[PDB]
Amino acid sequence: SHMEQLKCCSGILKEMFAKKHAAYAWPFYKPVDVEALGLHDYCDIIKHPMDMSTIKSKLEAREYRDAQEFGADVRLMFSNCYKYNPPDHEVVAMARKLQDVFEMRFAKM
Ligand SMILES: Cc1[nH]c(-c2ccccc2Oc2ccc(Cl)cc2)cc1C(N)=O
Repeated sequence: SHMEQLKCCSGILKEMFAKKHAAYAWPFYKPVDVEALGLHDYCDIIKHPMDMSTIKSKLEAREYRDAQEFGADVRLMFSNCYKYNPPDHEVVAMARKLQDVFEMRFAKM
């Protein structure tokens, strides 16, 4: 059931926002501030920005037809990070730790 699936997606996102993962999830909580120093080229490289607060808003406004569409936005958020940053960047390591949480929960739902 798509409705039951989306309740599980809300549960996965709630865990990603939890204190347990806060040490590595915090760069992903809100949209990237493209006006901050070092991010002048962010909009040139990243055509579709995505963050956990936008995904939470999209869940609340019923913008995902199913778990697949929610999953696509969570993976878009990680892919933006892997695309934009150097592979040795600390933020890329954080994205990987959060993606481990997401992929495990998303697979077992
Ligand atoms: C997804 C993302 N969030 C941020 C970000 C968000 C809020 C406050 C600061 C931020 O800057 C940081 C830079 C280096 C580290 Cl280690 C962590 C975060 C940057 C990026 C990215 N460069 O991709």
